[PDB]
Formats: sequence, C-alpha cells, structure tokens
Amino acid sequence: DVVTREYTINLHKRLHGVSFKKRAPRAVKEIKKFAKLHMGTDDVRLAPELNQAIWKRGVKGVEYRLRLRISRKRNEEEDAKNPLFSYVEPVLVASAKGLQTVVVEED
Amino acid sequence: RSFLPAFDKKGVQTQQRVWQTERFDKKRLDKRSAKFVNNQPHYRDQLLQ
Amino acid sequence: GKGTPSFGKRHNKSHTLCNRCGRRSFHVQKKTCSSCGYPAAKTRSYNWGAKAKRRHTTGTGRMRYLKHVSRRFKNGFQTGSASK
Amino acid sequence: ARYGATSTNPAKSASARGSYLRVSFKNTRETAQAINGWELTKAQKYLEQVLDHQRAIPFRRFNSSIGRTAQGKEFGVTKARWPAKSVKFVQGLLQNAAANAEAKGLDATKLYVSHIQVNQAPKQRRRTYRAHGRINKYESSPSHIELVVTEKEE
Amino acid sequence: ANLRTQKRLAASVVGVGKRKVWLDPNETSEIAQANSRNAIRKLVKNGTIVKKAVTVHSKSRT
Amino acid sequence: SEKAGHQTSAESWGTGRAVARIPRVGGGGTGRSGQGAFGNMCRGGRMFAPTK
Amino acid sequence: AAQKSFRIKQKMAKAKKQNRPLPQWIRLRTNNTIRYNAKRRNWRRTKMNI
RNA sequence: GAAAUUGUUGAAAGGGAAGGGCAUUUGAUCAGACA
RNA sequence: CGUGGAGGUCAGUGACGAAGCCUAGACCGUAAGGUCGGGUCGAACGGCCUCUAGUGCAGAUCUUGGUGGUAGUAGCAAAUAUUCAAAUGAGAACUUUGAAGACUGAAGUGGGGAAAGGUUCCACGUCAACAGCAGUUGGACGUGGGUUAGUCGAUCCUAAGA
Ligand SMILES: [Zn+2]
Repeated sequence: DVVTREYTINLHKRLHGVSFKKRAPRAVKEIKKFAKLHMGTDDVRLAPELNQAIWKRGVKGVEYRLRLRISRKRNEEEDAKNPLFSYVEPVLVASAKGLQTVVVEED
Repeated sequence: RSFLPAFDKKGVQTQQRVWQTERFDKKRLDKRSAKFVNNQPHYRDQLLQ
Repeated sequence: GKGTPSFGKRHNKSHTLCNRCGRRSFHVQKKTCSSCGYPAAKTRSYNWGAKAKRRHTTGTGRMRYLKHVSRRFKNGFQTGSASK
Repeated sequence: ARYGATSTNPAKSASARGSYLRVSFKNTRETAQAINGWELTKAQKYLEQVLDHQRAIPFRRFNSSIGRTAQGKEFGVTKARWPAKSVKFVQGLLQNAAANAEAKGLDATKLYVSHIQVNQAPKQRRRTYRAHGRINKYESSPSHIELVVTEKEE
Repeated sequence: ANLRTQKRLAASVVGVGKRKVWLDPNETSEIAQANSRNAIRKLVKNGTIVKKAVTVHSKSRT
Repeated sequence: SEKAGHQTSAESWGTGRAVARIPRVGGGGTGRSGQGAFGNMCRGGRMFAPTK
Repeated sequence: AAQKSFRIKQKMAKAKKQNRPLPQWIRLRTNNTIRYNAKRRNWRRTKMNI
C-alpha cells in the first residue's frame, strides 16, 4: 500500500486560459488534484521545495511540465479519515519533457 | 506535587450576564435612537436637469 | 466641498476651559467665557434661559457653607461648649 | 424548561436545547426541517454528507432567489443549499441529545428525532453606513433550537 | 507561539531592520522565553537568531 | 404644572420632508432629538386644556 | 498634544482613573441596583471635549 | 406576560387573489334532555 | 351601554384563588355590551342608588414603542498577489516562524515632528460584544507597568493687536 512513483504533469493543459495572477496558485491546486487521483487519497501535502519550484518565475511563468515523485505514505497519527496520505516532491532534472512514469524502488 | 485545574467558577458566571446586560442596554439605546439618525436639515439633492 | 472636505481643517480650538465654571466655554481670542462671562464680576444668567439657570443655580453643587445655616439658625447662632 | 408541542411520552424521550445561538434563523429552520422525523443515525450520516457537499439541504419556505441545484432531485425541490454553520449547530444538539438518551438508558438503535423546532431569538443591532450620510441597521437574526429524540415503539 | 515581539526586539538588538532577522523555526520553544533584550543578545551569540545578509544590488552592468 | 409640557424648545420641520408637521425637538445626539413635542397627542406634551 | 499643559494633564489623569469597570463586591450589597459602570468611556467612541 | 410577527404539531381548503351576505349538504363541537 | 375616581348600601366576592390575559366553548340583549365554563395567574375587586371627569379611536404624511413583506435579496468588485510546510489551538484562506513570489521605490506603503487625540505606548491573561467573512489575532476586553532636563521647549521680550 505504501507506494512511491514519479510522474510528469503537463501543467500547460491545466493552466490554459487562466488569469495571470492565478497561474501558480492554480498550479498548486492542479498538483493536489493530480495526486488526489493518482494514488487516490485525499490529504495531499506538497513540499516547500516543490512550492518554490512552481513559483520559480512568478505567478505567470509556471513551467510547461513538472516531474514529481508522489509517495503514498501511511499516516503516523490517528487520522480517523483516510489513513494514507500522499506527499509530492519535485525531481531535479534538466529538461523534464520526454519521460514516462516509473515506480521507484522502496528503500 | 500535582494540582492541575485552576480557574474561576463564579467570576465568569457573573461576567457572562453583566456582559449581556451591557450589550442589552447598548442595543436598546441603539434602537430607541435609530429613528431620526438620518434627519439632515439643509440637505440639498444633487438632482436636476 | 463645504461638508466633508471642509471638516478636515477643524483642528484648532476657539474655546478652552473657563476657571469660574470649568466647562469649555472660555473664548481664547476675545477672552470671555460664554457660559458665565469669566472676566465680568457677575455670572451670565438671563430670564429667557430659565432652563440654563437650573443647571447653575444654588443647590446644584456642594453648598459647603449654606447647608448649615438653617441648622445654626434653629439653635439661634449659639456659641460655646455644648454640655457635660 | 418548557418545550414545544410534543405528543410523545417522557419515559422514552430525551431532549436538547440551545438558545441565543448566532446561526441564521432562515437557514437553521431548513436544516432542522430536513431531518424532522428521521432516524438519528441516518440524520447524523446525512448532515456529514451535507458538510462533505453531497446531498444538499432542501430549502422550502425561505428560498426566494437562491440558486438551483442537481442535488435537490431526491427531495423533489429544485432549490437547495448546504449551510455549514447551521448543519454544525444542529449536529452539536443531535450529539447532545444522543448523549442524554444514552444517559437515560434508551437504546440508540431505534432513536428517531421526533420534535425539532427553531424559534427566533432577540436580534443584535449593529450599524451599516449608507450613501448621503445616513445610518441603517445591519443586524443578526439568532435562533433558539430545541430537539427531542425518542425511541420507536410498536 | 507568538514571536512578534521577539522579532521586534531582535531587530532593535542587532540594529539591522526587521526584514533581516531570522528566528530559528526549530527553536520557537526556546525563543519564546526571550522577553528581555539580554536574552535576545544571548540567543544572537548562541546562533539561534541570525542577521540575514544584505540583498545584492550590483553595479557591474552600470 | 403650568410649565408642564412646555419646557421644550421645539419647532416644526414643515413641508419639504415626509413627516407630520408637529413641533419636533431640535438638536442631535440623544433619543429625544427629533421627537414630536408640544402637542396633546404627543408623548411628553401637555394635555388638552390643562386643569387650572 | 505632546506639549500639553498641567491643567490638561490633570484632567487626563482623572479621566484615566475614572475609566475602570465597576468593582465586583459592589454587586453583593443589599439594596444594590448598580449593575454596570454606565459612565464608561474610551477614546474610540466618545471624545471628552476639553 | 396581550397584539403585530414567528416555529412545531393537528384539522381543512387551494386552476390568474383572499375576505363577505342569504340558504343548505358534509365534518367537528355544544345543548337540554321532555328526567 | 362602557371607563378612571367620590358618598351611601349589599354586615357583597376573594389565598379553598381578586384583578388581568387566552379560549372557530355556552347563554342573554336589535345593539352598545353583559354573564358563565376551561386554561393561565397570584392580592385585591365588584352589583345597585347617586356624584364627578384628563371618560370610549381605524385614520390626523398623528406621538412613542414594537414588528413585517421585500429578503437569506441588493450587495460585501478602486489601491497589481498571493502560495507551501511546521507550531499553537477544540477549531487556521486570515495568528506566529521559516521558505518562496511580489509591492511602495528616497515628493515612499521609510525615519521624525506641529496642531489634534488622551494612554491608543508596553507586557500578561482572555475572545461574550467590536474588527460589515473569520480569528487562536488586535488601536477590543480584564489586570498592571510606563513619560526622569541648569543646557530641549514653555517661562523672558516685543509684533499686528488686546
Ligand atoms: Zn465660565
């Protein structure tokens, strides 16, 4: 149940037509709804090093594709609704276009 | 040594009603004065041809 | 505007506190209290201001000396040691 | 305390009450009317679904110019809403009445909410300020809520 | 907690402005007892409160 | 009292407004200001034909 | 102002010391019909015109 | 602890108002029993 | 016919319940109205013969107070902009810290002052009301602390003037 794998999210087709003051605040919610259906639990936490990689070039100027690694961890607290939670952190790669989704080996 | 709870059981029961008494007198002062609050002598209207 | 823009310049007083009556009625440029001319020897009181004489008449204050004169008259302005 | 017109017996019932609560009377009346007569567990699942934004509360009397929705179709109405403050204040009294019934010893499997009413409370004045320098009123409509859950007989 | 007065006292102690004061996020439970300015100086020398560096305005293109 | 009902300094607002033409207590900042005075149908006014 | 007079400071001192709630043991007296300090004043609502 | 105004329960009615007058059916309620 | 008081009388009614109030319950009168039953309630009140008047309301853009429909409606749209994690907490779009992104751009959204304000300054505790959403926050609420001069001003001088 505790799985972790990497995805490429095409944010260009999510932030199309969105207002310029809301591109990166929409991108946060689109990454949350991405990780709400891949490994489909609620309570998706992003990383601050993911937030500052969304927000690298302002409100407008989110990158076209991001490379994430979503980890469905098990909740350490009591958590009396949805006892699993995702955790989304970026993968530092150059030119994140051209990669499929792969399952990283648990260690 | 251990004694954990310490708060006042009469000084809050005597404040929860003097607060509502103060609030009730404030409300009955608002509503017994809010009839002629909008009485403006020498009010000219900015409407004409 | 003569209403809301011209109420912004209201920041210097024309009346201050009087010494004979303690209320903010002492004009500063002309130096006369408008509720009881302070410079004048007589307090202002007019017969058309019959309500305004009620707020300043005898009995509105402490009456430090005058509240004892009837008690002293009733005994007849007696002096000396009381009794055994 | 004296309650409303309750045609039940006191040996099988348990009541709860709240006065001067600052929920709106118009929304809290529809919240209190949507669960009138229901089972206790069915009402407690239903209000949690309302807060989870499925299965809206049908607005029936105080419903002028509110929006139409697709979740009114289970009640026949076309106008319905999801008042969160009203659902939370009703849910607290449902929990308190369930606790009073468990302290009296009634079995919680057959508790249904028989009598439930809201009344207006004294308003709470506060000013709004309008054009051309005139005050109006801008006040709240608090509500008393009272509730009785009783156990189902033959 | 509420370190809004500790950040003010640290700005006044270090002498740099409030936008250059760094309070340690893993040590708010220790920072919260620093009500004095002496305790703020103790935290400054202890390394819990650090002055941040001046943002660079370069004159190289000029 | 011969001064009962008439310890007010009130005068009517007249037409040009949408209130009745009874004498109204001028001023402001209290609940009394604006209220109808001096009448016999009023509250705080002298009676009709005060008893002598 | 910051450069005030003693006649103004002496009245501001009285207006400070008059700005307190009613003492709690006043309400325990026998024929006590004083329920709250009805001459309370703060700088937001009403100004003292001195 | 009245009325305006409101909630719940019960009864009844309801094709672009509602209310009222005369008459009777139907439902409720009351009456005296001529005891 | 009805109301508030007065002089007589019923050696009138009443804590075993006076007055009041509610009552698609009953009776009498053409009617004004009067009487009874039930519920509520808690200290005084009626019948008749007369006397007296501040004596009967549907209206006066009536006076004062209270409440509706509109209506959970109009709206809560100027000042470029917010996002993530953690802490606290019953509860976090709004508090605190860190990380980002931005803004005022030295005629500033900075640092002081004059009028004016009066304790708003600062700390601890608190969130019923106020902050036209919220609130664990606050110029709010409760309790306290705080303003140190031979040199800075007033004080002294005169101006237009009083
Ligand atoms: Zn004077």
